[PDB]
Amino acid sequence: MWITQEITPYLRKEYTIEAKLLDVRSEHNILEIFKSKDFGEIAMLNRQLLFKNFLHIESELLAHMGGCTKKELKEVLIVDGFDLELAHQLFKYDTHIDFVQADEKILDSFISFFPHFHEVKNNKNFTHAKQLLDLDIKKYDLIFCLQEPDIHRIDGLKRMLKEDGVFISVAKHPLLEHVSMQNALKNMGGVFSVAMPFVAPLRILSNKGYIYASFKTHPLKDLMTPKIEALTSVRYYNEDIHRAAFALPKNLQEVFKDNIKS
Amino acid sequence: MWITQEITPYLRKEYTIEAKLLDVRSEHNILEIFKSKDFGEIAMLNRQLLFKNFLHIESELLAHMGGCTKKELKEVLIVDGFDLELAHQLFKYDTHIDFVQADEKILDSFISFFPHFHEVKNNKNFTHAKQLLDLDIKKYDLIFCLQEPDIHRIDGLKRMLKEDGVFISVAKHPLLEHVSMQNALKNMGGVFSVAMPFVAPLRILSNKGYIYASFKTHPLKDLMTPKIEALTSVRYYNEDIHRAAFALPKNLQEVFKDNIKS
Amino acid sequence: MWITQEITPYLRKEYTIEAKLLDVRSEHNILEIFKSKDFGEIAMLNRQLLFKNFLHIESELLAHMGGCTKKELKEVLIVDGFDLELAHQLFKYDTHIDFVQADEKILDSFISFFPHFHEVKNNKNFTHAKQLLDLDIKKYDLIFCLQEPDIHRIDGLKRMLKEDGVFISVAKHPLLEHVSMQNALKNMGGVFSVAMPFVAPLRILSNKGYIYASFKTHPLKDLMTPKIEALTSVRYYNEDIHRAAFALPKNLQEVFKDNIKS
Amino acid sequence: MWITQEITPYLRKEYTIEAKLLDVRSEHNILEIFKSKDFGEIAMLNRQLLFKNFLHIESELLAHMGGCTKKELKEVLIVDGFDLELAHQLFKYDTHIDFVQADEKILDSFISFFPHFHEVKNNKNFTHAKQLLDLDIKKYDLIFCLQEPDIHRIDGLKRMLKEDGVFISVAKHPLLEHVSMQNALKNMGGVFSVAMPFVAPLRILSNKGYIYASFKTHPLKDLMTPKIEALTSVRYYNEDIHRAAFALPKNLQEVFKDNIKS
Repeated sequence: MWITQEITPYLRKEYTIEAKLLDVRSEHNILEIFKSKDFGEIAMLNRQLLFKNFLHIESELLAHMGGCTKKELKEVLIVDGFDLELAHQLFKYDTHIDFVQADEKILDSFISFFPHFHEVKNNKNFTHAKQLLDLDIKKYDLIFCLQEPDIHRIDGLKRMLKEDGVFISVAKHPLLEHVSMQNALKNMGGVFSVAMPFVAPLRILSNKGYIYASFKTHPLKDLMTPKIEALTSVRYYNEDIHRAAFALPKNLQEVFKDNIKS
Repeated sequence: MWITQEITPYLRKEYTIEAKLLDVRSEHNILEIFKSKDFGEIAMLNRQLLFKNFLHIESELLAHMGGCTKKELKEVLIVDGFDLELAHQLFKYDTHIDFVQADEKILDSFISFFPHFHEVKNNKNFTHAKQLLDLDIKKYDLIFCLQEPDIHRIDGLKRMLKEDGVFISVAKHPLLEHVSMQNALKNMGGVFSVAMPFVAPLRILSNKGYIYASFKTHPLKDLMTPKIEALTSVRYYNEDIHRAAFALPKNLQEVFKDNIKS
Repeated sequence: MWITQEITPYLRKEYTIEAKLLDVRSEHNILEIFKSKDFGEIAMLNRQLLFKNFLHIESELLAHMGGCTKKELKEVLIVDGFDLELAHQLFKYDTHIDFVQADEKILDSFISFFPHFHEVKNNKNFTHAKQLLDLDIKKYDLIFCLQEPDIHRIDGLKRMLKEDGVFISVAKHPLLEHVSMQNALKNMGGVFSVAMPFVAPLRILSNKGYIYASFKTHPLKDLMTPKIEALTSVRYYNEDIHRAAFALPKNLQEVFKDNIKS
Repeated sequence: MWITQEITPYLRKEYTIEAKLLDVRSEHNILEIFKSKDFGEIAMLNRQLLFKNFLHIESELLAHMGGCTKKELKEVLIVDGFDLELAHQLFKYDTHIDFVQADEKILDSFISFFPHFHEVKNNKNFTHAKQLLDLDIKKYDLIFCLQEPDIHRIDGLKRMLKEDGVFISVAKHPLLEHVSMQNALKNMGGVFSVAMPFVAPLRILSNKGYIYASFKTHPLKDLMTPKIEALTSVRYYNEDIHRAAFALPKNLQEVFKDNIKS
């Protein structure tokens, strides 16, 4: 048996799977978990794949890129996603996390997919809310957007940010789809003094990119090695990966030159 | 119309193709070239894909990682492959290049696929040999193996090296095939004082890895930035990409610790 | 390389092809010819396949099912199709043929696909017209509809029919899609006293069916063996295939019972 | 989710599947059962597909072509297969059935797939043997080979036949694999006075053919319509389907002329 994902209008991927473990459709989302001989378990969340085998990669990368570049981490915000592993890694810091996901049904259906599901859901500092209006208002130190946000989502989130604030969001892969990344950066630049694209080194499995945005916090210059070396039980993240994540070939640097708010 | 690419026994890539441009076949190799509306022409060599519009990435990376890490390039050896674009990039240096490939028929089949085909083959300093035995006896400043060599091939090429020479070869990607990479490193660690794995940053479309091995030349410590900046016409290679290529996830740095040599 | 056709929302077919020989899109149709090791050449005409290898099967079947059941064959009409092979088989009778196809571009693009292209286009009795209004008006002895016609197309064609008239049209396969065939028959029954479904015995390659409609001509009882045995250069059609074409399993006979105007 | 079926080295069928229901495996066979939203459950036995909702077609056809062409059914032999639905249909007659299949594990694996599983296995007159040698010595009125037998297997079963017995076996479809069918006929023509090929009408989803061979019983001339009409609970088999199964295209009647025996 096999399943397929379109990573491009001219490129698909075929995955051999040994079984279908779960299926839960919602009035807004559809999730399906498959058993994989390669990735252990593959979760298909609305035309996007998640490999149980490599949940530590993106979770460790985003969480610690934020954590190790911020002097103070007390309030975090995570919108537009179901990734509780990000949360598990962020808790390796002394911080509070506000998770906003309206789709409980889908979210709870990850009960076995995410290794640290319970450890995250039962954290005293972890508060899960259906929507934004369900949270005490305040300004955060780090905001995460799990789906490429638009100009509005960007603005709405930028005001909920502290002067010191940092915003890490998702976009397409800078090489495969430089035009998408270019647009994602332009949007980010409109309100942030620091807008820089990066990727997950060695994570050769997804057409995905990311942007590190802020008002006055540089992702390379404000990296604090001591916070890095102090982290425990990390299997992917380190300083080499962090810096390498921002490497760009010659041409691409030229292409994103003025959209890159370094 | 589509073609496929087996990155793994449980994972495939599918490229929409507009036409088949060539179908050549020898006693040892078969080569097909297709037209894609996005990746330009795609060449399928023994189920290994080559992209015309992106040939420069791997050629510049491999050639210049060598050229910018060595004082002078006088004698270079290329074996087990058909990559004329690598020699083209190497000809930026005033060096001689010995190119061994018994399959003339397939090699010349690249007359249109390689944009610098004729320029490379007409170089006074380019020697195409059917086999290593037809070559003059001598040592090389740098040797390139375009296929994963077994420990016996390594032993053989190893001795055709100058004391300060560099041996660069291909291996499997360390993310999806760490066990393979590991073995590729121990086989190198056997006769070389330096043996470090690296990948091609931003190249998400390939399940391929490489090793920089030598007797004492260091891929990072012997890096000559002046040589890197002199390369004004390259489109991919730069210092950031050079260093970034050696970055390893924390767990891979650890599993590879024993075989890696700096 | 390969191509794919959806024969069902839950069933597709994958065809290995060695090359793409032709591509001509029209302001109404799209045609693509592929070279096949199995079928010689595959023509993809707007989501439907044609196998050069087996053009004699359907052409011989429809042409002679009409021809050998009609006492007199002098005027024939063919609408909604590009199949000139039907025409080649019908000319094995002393009859005139009116081919109505507005898309000359696509039609002419079959120049090499249809074995008897020129022999049919240059027949003195073959008149090709862009539309119906481009033909002398008259009543025909046999009408062929190459695409499942609707209630209107059915009526419009039924009046252009002689008292003795016969109408052979296309529909889905009676077993795989009994609901479609059921509808096709109901429509036909509304105006014809004789409506009977049939298939191409042994032509296990398509989700296709056909209906033999008329006012007073039975496809099994009015079959004239002498006209059959008199036909020359036929490789598929004979009396066994003709009668077998109307065989229906027990259940299906019950399903189509009152829609079958035998 | 999809699975595939290789009807030809250049042709494949792809079925959308909702779930995998079983994965059994023995020393000689592997069996997987899937749930399809249309064909009910699909069983994949050594890359040969079986459809639960349509098992009756082949079982009724094979059993009753024999039963309605013989005076009395007292001893029947089934070999080289797992088709219990064939025996079920044969039990409409008061006959004994010897069923040989060394792979008990896989056979019993059909406990839910075959709707009449238990009824067939609990029949006092059904004997399941691991091999032909564990059986009592005797002659059969009818023998069924569920796999294409080579000329050696034929020779062997041939002798376990009553003088007026019938040997029915599987072969390749004569439309796509005429050469194969041809050979299957000459091998039968070798020891049998009657040898005629036939297919399963309206069964477009299978690349399978069959042969009715005997010493003198004729599949059409010895057909007993009374026996056919007595079968009021069958859903497919009837006289029209019986005769229609032997119909051959004009060119196949000719190429097969020498090996076919009536």
